[PDB]
Amino acid sequence: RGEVAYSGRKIWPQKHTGRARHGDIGAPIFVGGGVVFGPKPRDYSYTLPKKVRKKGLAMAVADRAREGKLLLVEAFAGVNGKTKEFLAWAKEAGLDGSESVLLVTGNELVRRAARNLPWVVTLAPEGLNVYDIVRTERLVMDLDAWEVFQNRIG
Amino acid sequence: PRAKTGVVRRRKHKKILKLAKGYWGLRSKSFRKARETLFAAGNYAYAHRKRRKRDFRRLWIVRINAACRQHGLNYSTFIHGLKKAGIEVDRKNLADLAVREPQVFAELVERAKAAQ
Amino acid sequence: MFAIVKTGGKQYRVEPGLKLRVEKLDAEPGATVELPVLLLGGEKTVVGTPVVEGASVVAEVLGHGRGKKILVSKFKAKVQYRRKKGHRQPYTELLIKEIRG
Amino acid sequence: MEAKAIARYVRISPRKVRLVVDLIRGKSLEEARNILRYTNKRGAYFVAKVLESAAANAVNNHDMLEDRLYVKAAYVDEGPALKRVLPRARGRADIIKKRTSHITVILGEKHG
Amino acid sequence: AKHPVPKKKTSKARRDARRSHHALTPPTLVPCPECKAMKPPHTVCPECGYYAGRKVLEV
Amino acid sequence: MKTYVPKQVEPRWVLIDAEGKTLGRLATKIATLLRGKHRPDWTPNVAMGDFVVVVNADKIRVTGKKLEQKIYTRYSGYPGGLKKIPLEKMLATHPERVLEHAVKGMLPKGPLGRRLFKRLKVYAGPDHPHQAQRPEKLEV
RNA sequence: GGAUGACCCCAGGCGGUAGGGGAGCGUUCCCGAUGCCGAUGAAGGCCGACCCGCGAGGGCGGCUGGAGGUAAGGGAAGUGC
RNA sequence: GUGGAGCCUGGGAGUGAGGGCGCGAGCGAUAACGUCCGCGUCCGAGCGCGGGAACAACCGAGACCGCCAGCUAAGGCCCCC
RNA sequence: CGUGAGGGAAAGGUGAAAAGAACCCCGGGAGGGGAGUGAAAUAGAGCCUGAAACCGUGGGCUUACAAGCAGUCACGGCCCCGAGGGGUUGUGGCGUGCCUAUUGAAGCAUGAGCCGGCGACUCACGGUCGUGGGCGAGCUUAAGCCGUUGAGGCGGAGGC
Ligand SMILES: NC(=[NH2+])NCCC[C@H](N)C(=O)O
Ligand SMILES: [Mg+2]
Ligand SMILES: [Mg+2]
Ligand SMILES: [Mg+2]
Ligand SMILES: [Mg+2]
Ligand SMILES: [Mg+2]
Ligand SMILES: [Mg+2]
Ligand SMILES: [Mg+2]
Ligand SMILES: [Mg+2]
Ligand SMILES: [Mg+2]
Ligand SMILES: [Mg+2]
Ligand SMILES: [Mg+2]
Ligand SMILES: [Mg+2]
Ligand SMILES: [Mg+2]
Ligand SMILES: [Mg+2]
Ligand SMILES: [Mg+2]
Ligand SMILES: [Mg+2]
Ligand SMILES: [Mg+2]
Ligand SMILES: [Mg+2]
Ligand SMILES: [Mg+2]
Ligand SMILES: [Mg+2]
Ligand SMILES: [Mg+2]
Ligand SMILES: [Mg+2]
Ligand SMILES: [Mg+2]
Ligand SMILES: [Mg+2]
Ligand SMILES: [Mg+2]
Ligand SMILES: [Mg+2]
Ligand SMILES: [Mg+2]
Ligand SMILES: [Mg+2]
Ligand SMILES: [Mg+2]
Ligand SMILES: [Mg+2]
Ligand SMILES: [Mg+2]
Ligand SMILES: [Mg+2]
Ligand SMILES: [Mg+2]
Ligand SMILES: [Mg+2]
Ligand SMILES: [Mg+2]
Ligand SMILES: [Mg+2]
Ligand SMILES: [Mg+2]
Ligand SMILES: [Mg+2]
Ligand SMILES: [Mg+2]
Ligand SMILES: [Mg+2]
Ligand SMILES: [Mg+2]
Ligand SMILES: [Mg+2]
Ligand SMILES: [Mg+2]
Ligand SMILES: [Mg+2]
Ligand SMILES: [Mg+2]
Ligand SMILES: [Mg+2]
Ligand SMILES: [Mg+2]
Ligand SMILES: [Mg+2]
Ligand SMILES: [Mg+2]
Ligand SMILES: [Mg+2]
Ligand SMILES: [Mg+2]
Ligand SMILES: [Mg+2]
Ligand SMILES: [Mg+2]
Ligand SMILES: [Mg+2]
Ligand SMILES: [Mg+2]
Ligand SMILES: [Mg+2]
Ligand SMILES: [Mg+2]
Ligand SMILES: [Mg+2]
Ligand SMILES: [Mg+2]
Ligand SMILES: [Mg+2]
Ligand SMILES: [Mg+2]
Ligand SMILES: [Mg+2]
Ligand SMILES: [Mg+2]
Ligand SMILES: [Mg+2]
Ligand SMILES: [Mg+2]
Ligand SMILES: [Mg+2]
Ligand SMILES: [Mg+2]
Ligand SMILES: [Mg+2]
Ligand SMILES: [Mg+2]
Ligand SMILES: [Mg+2]
Ligand SMILES: [Mg+2]
Ligand SMILES: [Mg+2]
Ligand SMILES: [Mg+2]
Ligand SMILES: [Mg+2]
Ligand SMILES: [Mg+2]
Ligand SMILES: [Mg+2]
Ligand SMILES: [Mg+2]
Ligand SMILES: [Mg+2]
Ligand SMILES: [Mg+2]
Ligand SMILES: [Mg+2]
Ligand SMILES: [Mg+2]
Ligand SMILES: [Mg+2]
Ligand SMILES: [Mg+2]
Ligand SMILES: [Mg+2]
Ligand SMILES: [Mg+2]
Ligand SMILES: [Mg+2]
Ligand SMILES: [Mg+2]
Ligand SMILES: [Mg+2]
Ligand SMILES: [Mg+2]
Ligand SMILES: [Mg+2]
Ligand SMILES: [Mg+2]
Ligand SMILES: [Mg+2]
Ligand SMILES: [Mg+2]
Ligand SMILES: [Mg+2]
Ligand SMILES: [Mg+2]
Ligand SMILES: [Mg+2]
Ligand SMILES: [Mg+2]
Ligand SMILES: [Mg+2]
Ligand SMILES: [Mg+2]
Ligand SMILES: [Mg+2]
Ligand SMILES: [Mg+2]
Ligand SMILES: [Mg+2]
Ligand SMILES: [Mg+2]
Ligand SMILES: [Mg+2]
Ligand SMILES: [Mg+2]
Ligand SMILES: [Mg+2]
Ligand SMILES: [Mg+2]
Ligand SMILES: [Mg+2]
Ligand SMILES: [Mg+2]
Ligand SMILES: [Mg+2]
Ligand SMILES: [Mg+2]
Ligand SMILES: [Mg+2]
Ligand SMILES: [Mg+2]
Ligand SMILES: [Mg+2]
Ligand SMILES: [Mg+2]
Ligand SMILES: [Mg+2]
Ligand SMILES: [Mg+2]
Ligand SMILES: [Mg+2]
Ligand SMILES: [Mg+2]
Ligand SMILES: [Mg+2]
Ligand SMILES: [Mg+2]
Ligand SMILES: [Mg+2]
Ligand SMILES: [Mg+2]
Ligand SMILES: [Mg+2]
Ligand SMILES: [Mg+2]
Ligand SMILES: [Mg+2]
Ligand SMILES: [Mg+2]
Ligand SMILES: [Mg+2]
Ligand SMILES: [Mg+2]
Ligand SMILES: [Mg+2]
Ligand SMILES: [Mg+2]
Ligand SMILES: [Mg+2]
Ligand SMILES: [Mg+2]
Ligand SMILES: [Mg+2]
Ligand SMILES: [Mg+2]
Ligand SMILES: [Mg+2]
Ligand SMILES: [Mg+2]
Ligand SMILES: [Mg+2]
Ligand SMILES: [Mg+2]
Ligand SMILES: [Mg+2]
Ligand SMILES: [Mg+2]
Ligand SMILES: [Mg+2]
Ligand SMILES: [Mg+2]
Ligand SMILES: [Mg+2]
Ligand SMILES: [Mg+2]
Ligand SMILES: [Mg+2]
Ligand SMILES: [Mg+2]
Ligand SMILES: [Mg+2]
Ligand SMILES: [Mg+2]
Ligand SMILES: [Mg+2]
Ligand SMILES: [Mg+2]
Ligand SMILES: [Mg+2]
Ligand SMILES: [Mg+2]
Ligand SMILES: [Mg+2]
Ligand SMILES: [Mg+2]
Ligand SMILES: [Mg+2]
Ligand SMILES: [Mg+2]
Ligand SMILES: [Mg+2]
Ligand SMILES: [Mg+2]
Ligand SMILES: [Mg+2]
Ligand SMILES: [Mg+2]
Ligand SMILES: [Mg+2]
Ligand SMILES: [Mg+2]
Ligand SMILES: [Mg+2]
Ligand SMILES: [Mg+2]
Ligand SMILES: [Mg+2]
Ligand SMILES: [Mg+2]
Ligand SMILES: [Mg+2]
Ligand SMILES: [Mg+2]
Ligand SMILES: [Mg+2]
Ligand SMILES: [Mg+2]
Ligand SMILES: [Mg+2]
Ligand SMILES: [Mg+2]
Ligand SMILES: [Mg+2]
Ligand SMILES: [Mg+2]
Ligand SMILES: [Mg+2]
Ligand SMILES: [Mg+2]
Ligand SMILES: [Mg+2]
Ligand SMILES: [Mg+2]
Ligand SMILES: [Mg+2]
Ligand SMILES: [Mg+2]
Ligand SMILES: [Mg+2]
Ligand SMILES: [Mg+2]
Ligand SMILES: [Mg+2]
Ligand SMILES: [Mg+2]
Ligand SMILES: [Mg+2]
Ligand SMILES: [Mg+2]
Ligand SMILES: [Mg+2]
Ligand SMILES: [Mg+2]
Ligand SMILES: [Mg+2]
Ligand SMILES: [Mg+2]
Ligand SMILES: [Mg+2]
Ligand SMILES: [Zn+2]
Repeated sequence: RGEVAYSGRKIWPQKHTGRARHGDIGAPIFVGGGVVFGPKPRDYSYTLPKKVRKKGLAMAVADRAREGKLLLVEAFAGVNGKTKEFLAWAKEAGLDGSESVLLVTGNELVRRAARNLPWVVTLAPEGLNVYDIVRTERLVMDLDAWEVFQNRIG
Repeated sequence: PRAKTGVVRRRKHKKILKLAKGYWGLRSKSFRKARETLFAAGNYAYAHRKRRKRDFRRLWIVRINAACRQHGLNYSTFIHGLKKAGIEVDRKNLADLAVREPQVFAELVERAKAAQ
Repeated sequence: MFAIVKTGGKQYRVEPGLKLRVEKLDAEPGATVELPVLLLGGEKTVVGTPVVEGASVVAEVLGHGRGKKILVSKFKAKVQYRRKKGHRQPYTELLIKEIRG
Repeated sequence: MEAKAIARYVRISPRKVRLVVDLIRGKSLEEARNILRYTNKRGAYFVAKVLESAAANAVNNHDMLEDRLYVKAAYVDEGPALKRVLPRARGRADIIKKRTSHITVILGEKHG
Repeated sequence: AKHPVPKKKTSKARRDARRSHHALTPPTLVPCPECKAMKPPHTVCPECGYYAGRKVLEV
Repeated sequence: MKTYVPKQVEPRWVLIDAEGKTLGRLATKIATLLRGKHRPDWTPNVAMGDFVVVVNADKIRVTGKKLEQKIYTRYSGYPGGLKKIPLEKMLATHPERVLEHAVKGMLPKGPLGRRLFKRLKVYAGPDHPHQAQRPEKLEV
């Protein structure tokens, strides 16, 4: 009611008009008045413990490992940037697109080729995060991304 | 995010107005007067289903009383006779018997006069 | 012939062929049950003191149900006290098979 | 078969015109015309107009016979009111409502 | 005086009951013996100008 | 089972001789007959009792000094409009009203109660004009 | 009892203002969702004597409407007159 | 004496205008639907139920829901009833 | 609106496309009835949806000897949909509106004409208990920095 555009004038006298008492028309009891306890710009972030984050990371990968949904690869045969190239590689690797896949690799050309597939989410290893792991039905990592992961939960 | 009233209050008001169909004037047209009328209505129904049990027992007793006095005794002596005879036919069935089966009620009167 | 039976804490005049709702009984639908008799009437008159020793009524339980909902509503003025309860009374439905006098 | 006409937004108060419409409901066309002709009410002019428009619709659009026509239904509904300021004493302003009317006449055929 | 004022809003029932005497009576009309037109009794006929069996005005 | 509700019955006309009987002790019985509470099928929301004819209502009797001291009272609605009439004068002027008043006060208030009062027919003198109804004489 | 909220049986408590505690319903929005329901008809509206729920409510059916809506499970509030 | 008993620690209160009645006193006039304490009680919060013609606190009695079943309480049983 | 400084509104939506209704009919016109357009015209411009108060027309039941916080319990009559139910209400029983404030209100104490929509326990930082987890003689980072472009990591100054 202080931030609203109206004057602070008392709209009519306190007593003897036969109307209810009022002050200015910005009060929240008026149509067009200020709002009581409305939202204000707000920071929702908070510092979750680092050890909780790191342990969550390891558990999320463990969960896929225990399901058999974690697959590591040395190299992406001949995928050089084209989505069709990654699709061929995926088929031979058993990724027929019936399951969503989180693809973690530092190879840019592999990420650019897979990323437009509706069933693939692509990450560089330094961006491995548990929400993205739990989002997807399968985990597919470079041996290089795997070592970055192992360095981070250590 | 904002959560304006929307549909919620209209729907609550229609539930109440629907329960108030048949009420006089604004008691079926105004949400406020209908709600006030229903407050009373619910208490009455509660109080009156308690009361209905007494209303009917009163009717049975009155009919039983007249049936007895056609055979020369009154209700209280009749009931006492039934208690000494060990007869446990309740007042709802006794009043039915007094109307629908006068030969059986005449017998029951016999048992009662004889049980004293 | 008619009989006055007692079930569910209450008394009913029953004749063969009568369908009747009584308080819920623990009896499978389709089964038949025997109701105790307080009085026989019609042809002969038998008076129980209180219940007739030999007599019984055979009834086939047709099924169980829940009665039409009753709104139990409580309100106390000037005290913001309101209560709304929905009540459905269970019942067993009986077909009166015979008066075994 | 029915024939109808509506005069919408007639600048007259519904309560006033209804009194006149009630005069001709259920009448034969000819009997309604005589009544409306000698009804000493402003509303007689407007109802007559709608009555004749319905009759014309019956004969010219809907294959009905003028000599069979009767007022099968008739009703006045209220339109948007024109709100006007009426100045009073001591600086107070009242609001006059110059009400308006939607006049419906429906004619049928009385057989025989 | 001290400005008498309605104590309660009049119900729809009571408003409309007061109006039970408001229905118009239809205009009384007799036939003109000359031109057969319907017209009020005891007036010069407005359709043909006759009254008492003779022509009184131009119509 | 539901409680028996009677279909419309032909009512019973009865004749009572009031001579020598005690005003209020006779009236309680007449009201019982009017309500039909002597009947095994009594129902409180219908007029199903007897029609009661009374003769020799002017010969009704009363104990103590009531002939002089019992005061009937009528209020006209005007200032000073409380009229007091003693039993004596009422018996000398409208004797049938003495019993009529006693019975009316013993009937329920309301529309049915007023209807029941119309089923009571009270006559001074030994005669009544209801021979066509052939009333059954009651000793009460 | 059986082992654990699986359901049953027995017993007992269950008036309530200020007020303490518990369990739920619904509204707006986010994840779920590149999904799913949808012109063979979304949301909203109007009916219902039907079904489920103690209840707040939730279904289902007929009509209207004509393009949106959004599950199990969780998250956040401009959340119920 | 196993009770919505008690004790200990801690979280959240609300209340700090009472009122009638019985008994015991003071004040008052061996006045007040008066006033001020004490013991108890009810209403407050049981303006829910029966009785008392009607009626917070007098008598009866502590309303979880349903029944067209039965026994009682105070109070009643000539008619209203 | 105010002399003036100054105050300060309301008011969005046809349809996919104007195809925005030629022409005829009643009417001075307004308006309407046909024709015609459209998947749809109670989408016809006073235009999406179209609640409620409020006002009509038609129909069912009911009402002029009756005592009323307007209901509720019972029974009966009539009407409707097909051992049942819906509507209505004649009679009988019972029955002191809602909220607020009070020792105490139906109260002749407050507030409310009625309806619809707006309308009041929040947020930041700190604190104190409780609680779900992480780690444990330790626990934890802040500003920043690097990365990301709804990716997280680093950073021990400092705090307990
Ligand atoms: N390699 C990456 N950083 N990929 C991020 C994904 C970016 C974008 N959201 C996409 O789906 O294409
Ligand atoms: Mg302000
Ligand atoms: Mg300001
Ligand atoms: Mg400002
Ligand atoms: Mg400004
Ligand atoms: Mg300003
Ligand atoms: Mg200011
Ligand atoms: Mg101000
Ligand atoms: Mg100012
Ligand atoms: Mg100022
Ligand atoms: Mg003032
Ligand atoms: Mg005022
Ligand atoms: Mg005001
Ligand atoms: Mg005002
Ligand atoms: Mg003011
Ligand atoms: Mg203000
Ligand atoms: Mg302001
Ligand atoms: Mg504004
Ligand atoms: Mg404004
Ligand atoms: Mg604003
Ligand atoms: Mg606000
Ligand atoms: Mg504020
Ligand atoms: Mg504010
Ligand atoms: Mg910020
Ligand atoms: Mg927080
Ligand atoms: Mg931060
Ligand atoms: Mg994407
Ligand atoms: Mg993708
Ligand atoms: Mg995905
Ligand atoms: Mg993505
Ligand atoms: Mg709101
Ligand atoms: Mg809203
Ligand atoms: Mg609403
Ligand atoms: Mg509401
Ligand atoms: Mg609605
Ligand atoms: Mg609702
Ligand atoms: Mg009704
Ligand atoms: Mg109404
Ligand atoms: Mg009305
Ligand atoms: Mg209405
Ligand atoms: Mg209710
Ligand atoms: Mg009850
Ligand atoms: Mg009761
Ligand atoms: Mg006797
Ligand atoms: Mg006994
Ligand atoms: Mg017994
Ligand atoms: Mg039993
Ligand atoms: Mg049978
Ligand atoms: Mg049962
Ligand atoms: Mg109140
Ligand atoms: Mg109360
Ligand atoms: Mg009350
Ligand atoms: Mg309250
Ligand atoms: Mg109170
Ligand atoms: Mg309340
Ligand atoms: Mg049952
Ligand atoms: Mg005239
Ligand atoms: Mg013509
Ligand atoms: Mg003037
Ligand atoms: Mg002025
Ligand atoms: Mg002036
Ligand atoms: Mg002025
Ligand atoms: Mg006006
Ligand atoms: Mg003067
Ligand atoms: Mg004066
Ligand atoms: Mg005056
Ligand atoms: Mg003067
Ligand atoms: Mg004046
Ligand atoms: Mg006044
Ligand atoms: Mg009105
Ligand atoms: Mg009306
Ligand atoms: Mg009037
Ligand atoms: Mg001419
Ligand atoms: Mg007798
Ligand atoms: Mg005497
Ligand atoms: Mg005389
Ligand atoms: Mg009386
Ligand atoms: Mg009475
Ligand atoms: Mg149990
Ligand atoms: Mg229990
Ligand atoms: Mg409780
Ligand atoms: Mg708890
Ligand atoms: Mg919820
Ligand atoms: Mg809600
Ligand atoms: Mg959003
Ligand atoms: Mg999405
Ligand atoms: Mg979507
Ligand atoms: Mg589909
Ligand atoms: Mg289609
Ligand atoms: Mg449809
Ligand atoms: Mg929705
Ligand atoms: Mg929505
Ligand atoms: Mg529903
Ligand atoms: Mg459609
Ligand atoms: Mg719909
Ligand atoms: Mg869309
Ligand atoms: Mg959702
Ligand atoms: Mg989640
Ligand atoms: Mg938020
Ligand atoms: Mg708010
Ligand atoms: Mg306790
Ligand atoms: Mg305690
Ligand atoms: Mg313990
Ligand atoms: Mg404590
Ligand atoms: Mg707490
Ligand atoms: Mg708390
Ligand atoms: Mg306090
Ligand atoms: Mg305090
Ligand atoms: Mg103090
Ligand atoms: Mg004090
Ligand atoms: Mg005080
Ligand atoms: Mg004290
Ligand atoms: Mg004091
Ligand atoms: Mg005392
Ligand atoms: Mg004391
Ligand atoms: Mg004593
Ligand atoms: Mg003493
Ligand atoms: Mg004392
Ligand atoms: Mg003392
Ligand atoms: Mg003295
Ligand atoms: Mg005192
Ligand atoms: Mg005293
Ligand atoms: Mg004293
Ligand atoms: Mg005390
Ligand atoms: Mg208080
Ligand atoms: Mg008490
Ligand atoms: Mg207490
Ligand atoms: Mg009490
Ligand atoms: Mg009380
Ligand atoms: Mg009471
Ligand atoms: Mg009492
Ligand atoms: Mg009492
Ligand atoms: Mg009493
Ligand atoms: Mg009392
Ligand atoms: Mg008192
Ligand atoms: Mg209890
Ligand atoms: Mg007993
Ligand atoms: Mg006793
Ligand atoms: Mg007495
Ligand atoms: Mg009696
Ligand atoms: Mg000025
Ligand atoms: Mg100016
Ligand atoms: Mg200014
Ligand atoms: Mg604006
Ligand atoms: Mg459009
Ligand atoms: Mg457009
Ligand atoms: Mg379209
Ligand atoms: Mg023209
Ligand atoms: Mg022309
Ligand atoms: Mg035109
Ligand atoms: Mg036309
Ligand atoms: Mg046209
Ligand atoms: Mg077409
Ligand atoms: Mg279509
Ligand atoms: Mg439509
Ligand atoms: Mg449309
Ligand atoms: Mg649209
Ligand atoms: Mg529209
Ligand atoms: Mg409209
Ligand atoms: Mg409407
Ligand atoms: Mg009508
Ligand atoms: Mg009379
Ligand atoms: Mg009558
Ligand atoms: Mg009643
Ligand atoms: Mg009854
Ligand atoms: Mg029926
Ligand atoms: Mg009914
Ligand atoms: Mg009925
Ligand atoms: Mg009774
Ligand atoms: Mg009252
Ligand atoms: Mg009271
Ligand atoms: Mg309320
Ligand atoms: Mg208030
Ligand atoms: Mg106050
Ligand atoms: Mg005060
Ligand atoms: Mg006071
Ligand atoms: Mg009052
Ligand atoms: Mg008053
Ligand atoms: Mg005052
Ligand atoms: Mg008041
Ligand atoms: Mg005050
Ligand atoms: Mg006003
Ligand atoms: Mg209203
Ligand atoms: Mg509102
Ligand atoms: Mg708070
Ligand atoms: Mg805030
Ligand atoms: Mg905060
Ligand atoms: Mg905090
Ligand atoms: Mg805290
Ligand atoms: Mg904590
Ligand atoms: Mg940790
Ligand atoms: Mg650390
Ligand atoms: Mg520090
Ligand atoms: Zn002529």
